[PDB]
Amino acid sequence: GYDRHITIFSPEGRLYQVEYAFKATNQTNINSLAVRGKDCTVVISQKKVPDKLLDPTTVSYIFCISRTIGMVVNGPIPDARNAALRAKAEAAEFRYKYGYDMPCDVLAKRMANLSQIYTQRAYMRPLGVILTFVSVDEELGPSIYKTDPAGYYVGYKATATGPKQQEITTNLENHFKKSKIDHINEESWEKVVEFAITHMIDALGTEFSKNDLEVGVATKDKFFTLSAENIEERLVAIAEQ
Amino acid sequence: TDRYSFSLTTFSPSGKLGQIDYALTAVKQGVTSLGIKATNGVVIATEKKSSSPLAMSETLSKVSLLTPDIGAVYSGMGPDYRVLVDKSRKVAHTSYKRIYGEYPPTKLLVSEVAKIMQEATQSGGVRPFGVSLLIAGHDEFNGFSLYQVDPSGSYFPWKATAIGKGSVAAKTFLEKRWNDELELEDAIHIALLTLKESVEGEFNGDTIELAIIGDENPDLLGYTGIPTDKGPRFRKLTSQEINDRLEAL
Amino acid sequence: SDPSSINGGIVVAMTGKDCVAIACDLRLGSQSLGVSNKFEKIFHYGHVFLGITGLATDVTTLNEMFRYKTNLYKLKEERAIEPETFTQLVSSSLYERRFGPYFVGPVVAGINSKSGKPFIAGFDLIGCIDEAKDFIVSGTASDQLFGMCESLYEPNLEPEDLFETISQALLNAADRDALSGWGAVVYIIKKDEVVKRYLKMRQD
Amino acid sequence: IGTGYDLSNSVFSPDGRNFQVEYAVKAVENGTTSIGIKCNDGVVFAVEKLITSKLLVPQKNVKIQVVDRHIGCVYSGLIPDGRHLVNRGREEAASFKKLYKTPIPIPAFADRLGQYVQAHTLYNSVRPFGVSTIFGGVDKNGAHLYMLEPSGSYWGYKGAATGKGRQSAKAELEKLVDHHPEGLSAREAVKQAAKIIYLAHEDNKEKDFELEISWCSLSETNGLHKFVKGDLLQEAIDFAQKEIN
Amino acid sequence: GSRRYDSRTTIFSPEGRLYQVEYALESISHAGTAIGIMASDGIVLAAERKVTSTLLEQDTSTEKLYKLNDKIAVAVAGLTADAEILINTARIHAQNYLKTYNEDIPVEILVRRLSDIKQGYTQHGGLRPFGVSFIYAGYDDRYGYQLYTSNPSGNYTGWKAISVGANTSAAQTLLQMDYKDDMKVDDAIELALKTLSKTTDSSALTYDRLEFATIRKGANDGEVYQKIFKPQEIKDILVKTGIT
Amino acid sequence: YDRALSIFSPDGHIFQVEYALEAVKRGTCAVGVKGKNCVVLGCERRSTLKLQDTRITPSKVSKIDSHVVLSFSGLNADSRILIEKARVEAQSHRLTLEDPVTVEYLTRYVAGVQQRYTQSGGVRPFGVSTLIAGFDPRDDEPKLYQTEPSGIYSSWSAQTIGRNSKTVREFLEKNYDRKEPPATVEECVKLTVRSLLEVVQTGAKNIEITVVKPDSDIVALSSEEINQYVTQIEQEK
Amino acid sequence: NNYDGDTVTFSPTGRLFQVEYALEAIKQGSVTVGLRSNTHAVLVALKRNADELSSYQKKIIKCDEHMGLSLAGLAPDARVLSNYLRQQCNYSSLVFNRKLAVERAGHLLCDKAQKNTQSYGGRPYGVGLLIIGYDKSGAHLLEFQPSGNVTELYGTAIGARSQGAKTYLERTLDTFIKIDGNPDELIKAGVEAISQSLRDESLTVDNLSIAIVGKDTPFTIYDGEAVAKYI
Amino acid sequence: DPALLRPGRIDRKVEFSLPDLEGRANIFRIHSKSMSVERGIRWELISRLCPNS
Amino acid sequence: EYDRGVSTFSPEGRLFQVEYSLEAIKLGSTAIGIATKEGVVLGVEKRATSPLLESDSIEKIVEIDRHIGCAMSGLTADARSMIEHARTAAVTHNLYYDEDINVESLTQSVCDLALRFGEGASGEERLMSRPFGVALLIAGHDADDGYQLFHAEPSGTFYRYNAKAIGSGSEGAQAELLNEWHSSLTLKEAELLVLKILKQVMEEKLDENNAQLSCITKQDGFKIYDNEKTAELIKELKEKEAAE
Repeated sequence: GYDRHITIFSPEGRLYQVEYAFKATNQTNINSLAVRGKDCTVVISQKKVPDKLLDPTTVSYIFCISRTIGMVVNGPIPDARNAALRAKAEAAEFRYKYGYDMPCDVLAKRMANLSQIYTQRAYMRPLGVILTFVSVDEELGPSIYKTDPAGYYVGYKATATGPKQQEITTNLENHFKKSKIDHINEESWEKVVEFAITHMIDALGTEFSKNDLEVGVATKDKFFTLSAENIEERLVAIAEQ
Repeated sequence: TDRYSFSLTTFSPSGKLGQIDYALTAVKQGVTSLGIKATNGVVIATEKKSSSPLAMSETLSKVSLLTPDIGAVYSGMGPDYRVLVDKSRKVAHTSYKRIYGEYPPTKLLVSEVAKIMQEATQSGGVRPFGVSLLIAGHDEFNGFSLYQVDPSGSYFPWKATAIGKGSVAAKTFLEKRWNDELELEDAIHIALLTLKESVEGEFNGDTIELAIIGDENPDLLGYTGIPTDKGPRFRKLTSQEINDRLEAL
Repeated sequence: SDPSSINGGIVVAMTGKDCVAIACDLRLGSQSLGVSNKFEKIFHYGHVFLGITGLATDVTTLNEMFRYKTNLYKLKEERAIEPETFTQLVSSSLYERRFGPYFVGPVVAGINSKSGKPFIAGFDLIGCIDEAKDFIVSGTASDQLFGMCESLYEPNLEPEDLFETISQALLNAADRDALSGWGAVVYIIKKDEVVKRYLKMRQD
Repeated sequence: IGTGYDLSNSVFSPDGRNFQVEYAVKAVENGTTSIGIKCNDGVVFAVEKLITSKLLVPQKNVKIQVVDRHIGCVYSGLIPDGRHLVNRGREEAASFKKLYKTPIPIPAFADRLGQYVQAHTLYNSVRPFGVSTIFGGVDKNGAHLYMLEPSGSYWGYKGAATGKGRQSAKAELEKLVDHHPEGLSAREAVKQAAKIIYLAHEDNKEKDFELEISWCSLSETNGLHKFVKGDLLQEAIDFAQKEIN
Repeated sequence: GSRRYDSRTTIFSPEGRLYQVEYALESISHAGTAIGIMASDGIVLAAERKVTSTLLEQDTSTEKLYKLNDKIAVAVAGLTADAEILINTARIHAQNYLKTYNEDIPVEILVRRLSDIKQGYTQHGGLRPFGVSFIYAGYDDRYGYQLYTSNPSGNYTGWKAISVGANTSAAQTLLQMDYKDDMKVDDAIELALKTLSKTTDSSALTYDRLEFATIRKGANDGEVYQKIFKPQEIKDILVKTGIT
Repeated sequence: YDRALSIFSPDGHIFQVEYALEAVKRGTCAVGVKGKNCVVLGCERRSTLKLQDTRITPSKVSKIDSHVVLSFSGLNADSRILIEKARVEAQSHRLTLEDPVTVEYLTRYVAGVQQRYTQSGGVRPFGVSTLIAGFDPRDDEPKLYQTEPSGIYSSWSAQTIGRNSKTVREFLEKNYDRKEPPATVEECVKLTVRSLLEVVQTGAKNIEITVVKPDSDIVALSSEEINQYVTQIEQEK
Repeated sequence: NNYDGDTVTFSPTGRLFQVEYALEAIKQGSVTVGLRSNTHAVLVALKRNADELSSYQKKIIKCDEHMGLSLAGLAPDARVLSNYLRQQCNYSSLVFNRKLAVERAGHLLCDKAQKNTQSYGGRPYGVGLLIIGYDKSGAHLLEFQPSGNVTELYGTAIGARSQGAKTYLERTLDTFIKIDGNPDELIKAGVEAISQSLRDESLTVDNLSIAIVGKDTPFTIYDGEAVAKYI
Repeated sequence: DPALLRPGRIDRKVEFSLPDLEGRANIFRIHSKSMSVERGIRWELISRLCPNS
Repeated sequence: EYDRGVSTFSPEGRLFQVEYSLEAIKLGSTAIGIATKEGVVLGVEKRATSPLLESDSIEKIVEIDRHIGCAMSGLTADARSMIEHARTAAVTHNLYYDEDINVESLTQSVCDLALRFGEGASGEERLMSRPFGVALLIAGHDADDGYQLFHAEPSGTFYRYNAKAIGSGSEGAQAELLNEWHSSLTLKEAELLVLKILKQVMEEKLDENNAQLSCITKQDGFKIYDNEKTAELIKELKEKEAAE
């Protein structure tokens, strides 16, 4: 009567409370697809904006956490900003006490521990978001690390999130089997944006206009988000493919 | 705030401690891991597991170095291992590397992490950790030694044992194949052979993470010329090196 | 004057060949008055020896402190402490009283039981790990002593020739100290036996 | 399925939803109409303030409180709870003003409140807020307008609304943004806030109401939040009558 | 609400009584058997492990015998994890009384301190008990060998011979029929093996399931010597008594 | 911790106090009778279980000072928590005002401890009830008080607490006279022993008697002395 | 149902019920009527004894040298909040040499009641105060609801049969605002207001407790034979 | 269930509570009138002695 | 209808523990108090539960200070805390103002104490787990109002009474005070009135080992009448009804 109401174990050895977080993640209906280019990492995501009255510039799910670390958020937007604030903060602190900008690997493990503690309390609600941290590291190159509400994480050759992500996982897996090279290759980042957009148009069975895309690319020593004006120049570049 | 200062491990009425019993269910859900104690090394072994092939296994870790003389490998939950490895490195420095200046013996460090266990089988707002660890190591006076730290917070010294979902079948194989002289190279052939019968998915030098606590390598020491210190005894085996010994079955 | 120079005392430790010896004098008094000649400054924890001179209250609180530690070490570990981790034990506990120190000087003399290897080390104040395999001097008459040890000492003496060497070095040095003289004890520590000898040192 | 799931809030329900916080959107539903029109040069808040008895003192109660000198904050739902959320952001804003000596940006301030309402949903021991606010103002980066749901959700807005008449309001703000999708004047927008409070008074046409209007505008007020009063307020009133005729 | 999920571990029942201390004792009846006999020339402590396996290292195990101080060792029966904590407390406290009074701590003092600690948890804090049962073998000059049992309630009672753990009723009855006042350690060695032989759940009792230690004044120079016997001497003394 | 474990009942009580009273009854039995110049607290001591020591096993009556004795019935575990405070307060009395404790004062303090644990957050109250007895210093009037878990104390001419306390107290209404105490100390031992052999029974091997005479005389009788009073009484009867 | 146990649990009707429950403490409470003009505020309270031997319980607490409050709920709850108002009235005189505004004092009061109703292990305060005062913008009458909510009125009531009192104030609404300077007349207009909240209990020289504050009159409490002219 | 308790199906809730001292006295007399009682019986003293009954 | 709080309401609007607390004043033993023009009389039924009880050293009248006295009824352990605070309180005022504290002002301090249960909130540091359930009759004399008698409740509200009874015999007692009291009665006729009303609701026998009288006069301060005077006064009541 109380075993699925705080994060204690059940007669099964499972934690249902921790499990319900994983059933909250996919209720926003926002998809993400992230591939590691040759010397960049490109992540493309939907940006659903329901009503006319939202100001669209403000609607986002690409958060700048450092110069080198972006963080792409699938799950409810309150939990998104609290995971995002804690991330920026920890990035500052690392810089402060160790004298170099924070490498992604370490931020991945740092937000993982905070996730772990949140399921070993009784007064803390695990944040129900899957965050994907995309980067370009100077020791380990372009990487993708995906953390989740439990506190597990693993690196990725590519990863996807959302409720239609079973589909996206299928396209990317075929792609890296056929080619037989773990990461996508193409030198210019602009064209990894093109390959990436095709794979979202094939998988979801939907076309995308400029206000429906919001694209983040971590290249070397900088993270930017493409303006919706610049995303159209990419949508045209798919018309000559 | 915090008002959770009451234990959520409580006595059950026909006896036993219900949370610790439950947590041991959660141990036997996870991967299979084993350890064989020789006369000159200890070998530890585990299987990698991913969501999809899109995960990398290269950046994954499941066998960790706590001190250069003492490694750990788990079977149970991924999250709980991850924090408890870090608390193990922490108490090992703070309570024997600042006080007696050196890494602690294997008996001592085991005893500290059982007390980390103990203070989440108790206190408020906490449940038990959901791993069982083998903490294998080498100290200078109890030899090579293999331990099993558990959700209860007990420890048992072992000579070969297994934990995880294939534990029941594994140890019977290991009871009959044990011998009172093994070399470390001969130890390996047992551990691989057993771990092959508990895998049914793919088998490679990239999907079996294997570690030896052999004998000293000065090529991992990082430096030369103080002969007083002798390099990592712990040495995780690369994918290439493991693959030869797989063919050797 | 300063805290050490009230109560005085020396401790001298000198290696032999496969043996070591630690020695002190028995005086314990304050300023001009010598009070007692039955306080030994040498204490031991298993097979390791620690003598300590200076501030008198701190001689005994460190004696008691060390005894607390090594009892805890011996119960957990299930062995006596080796000398090499003993050095480190002395060092650490000095350093957590960095601000306001114990005005002491511990001297460690032991035999590494694993290799049979004689082992000596010095400390003064807050820390400083004085590695030597020569000799160690401490206490107020560190001038008197340092000189003697350097002149007499020949490497690799038998434990009987070591007993003669150390007794001379302690004698002429103790009685050219104004804060010393009144007995002396010398513990010759072979790895088979520990013989305690009181010498005929003249009175002050 | 298991029984529970509505006695706290750091439970999740078996469908990953909340409770209390989903229940908290219904607390906000009983509230007074409150709209915000984003004009090009600032914001115009307007709020229906009911005269619930003939014993109230007219024009001496307010639900539009200023935070710093340039951010208006306007709320509906639980009115005491709503003052506390404004009160937290006057402490937060004041801290920002000392540390960096500039008026807290609207995107910075949005960020500061947001966390606060979200923090009360993370414990089982603090009651989630049952107010929705509309706040904005003019800072150095232009005008911005935010609505902050009780869920600790907020977004950008060109028009936002809350309370009982949120159905009529949301529909009437789509029309005004299709009249002027290229922007509209802040002088003008006073008069439109009047018109869309009187059409939204038709869920609540049982009673009689006082319209309170305020604006923070760059070109008439110099980017400082002031109240719409005097003759200008009576013009807007006469405007609303003629429209609803 | 937090109050909603509180156990209330530490109210009385209508009987006047503490459910959670009663249950704690229930679970120690599962745990390993430990018997202690105070001879008039020693104390023999012997306990039988609750688990056994042949791959299990049982040659340097000492998971039932723990030394608190130089003259006081205990046998453990219960939640071993809970016991490891209080053994390490005890060791801190025993060493402490020696630091400050420069005098061997009496058996009475250490035993009462440990009892009151258990006692704190059934009294307040809203926490579960420490389910541990200790048998204390200890020497002091004053009262000679002293023998003692403590329970999770945090109450201590003297014994001359006692048995805690599994099969308490069975072990206790056996001791009583045999026990004489004129017994030395040899008679005690024989009885401790023997009661354990009658409560055993193995087809024959063997040395690898026995842990065994004594404290004798018959060690040289009129000194108490704590000896935890090695499993190969236990196997030897097991041939002497003709159990195997 | 901070949660209430003692809470108001819809009746007029606190259930933890009524419960705590039930707890004293399930304990062993201590009896109190004062003479003209003695207190006598005697207590029933177990021996269902055998091979139990006698020297090292604690007694039921624990001397606080040299003139204040305390006996307790109910949980034998809890008992030691009330006594540890009581001994330290006696030394504090000596420190801060001088003179050793008066029996009335120690009884009022002990009452204040149990009183507090009936109303402080995160404690249950003690399931233990005392007969606190003794002499005032430089006086020789016998003082016998009994405090109970409520946190209320009463003085008594004679009293009994623990198992079957109603059965024993009935006996004491009929043989101890309020007007004329037992004429000497020895007559007073025969009364406490006469009372105990009703409920305790099973030889003189269970009966303990502590006798205090004025001027700091605490003596606890030997098994041989006890036998002797039990035998006389058995025979006369 | 199960929603009524604590102060943290919403509630499917948009409510929280416990604050709702604390609002019923005001209803079972005795009546006090406030009315103000443009120059003097009046609290007219009806005091309540238990039995014949009993005294009457003070219902008007002078809070400052220009403020007075009156309870209509829990007597222990009223004692907590009254200290808090005195404290903040005295902290204003000390630090800023400023008579604490009446409009500001409703906001200070406000937040002390909200912060125990948002919190766990707290409760709402089940007492409504009518707070009169004369400051720099004139007379003010505040009604403090145990909900935390403050409203500013020209005349109100709370108590039992209180509705009958709001009506007397509702009729006589355009009259009393216009009589200024003549405290005799406001007082009488408030005695008659609280008399339609009777039901065989009457008013006497031990039931009626009047206190006024004026432009030209600092805070005065009349009782005894000083409420014997004004029945 | 909440639906039953609203008026119009249960117009009036009629509350029954434990009696007071006078209350308890009447019930004792109503039982005791069929019993053989002496005149010495003062029921006032034994109703007082029974509380929350 | 509900009660799974600690400081919670109540559809009625009272605190819930407080409601129960008042119904444990029906399990008190009487304290009666008549205040007249010449002084205040306090009497109490002392109660003996056995005749092996020393009933002359149990007393339920306690002096707070010279000019304020108190009679307590309900549970007396609760009363132990509050009367201490009261002693303390009176003393503080003589320290700070060298003035004999008013009775009212004294009462008012102790009511603020009765409400201080909770889990730690507000401005008043909660440390009680449940409220008190004892009522006080604060008697006293001030130089501002003359003689005064207050009834302090565990609610936290205080009323000045001219006569009140509290305890198990409240109803039957205050029904009589109503009829028999008038504005002025001289002090020894007040003492006899206390003994008359105490006699009707008496469950024992009226004698001096189970009734205690006490006065407060300005000139004599607080005096608790010895058994010699309490006995005499009892005898003059059985005499005076004997002429009727």
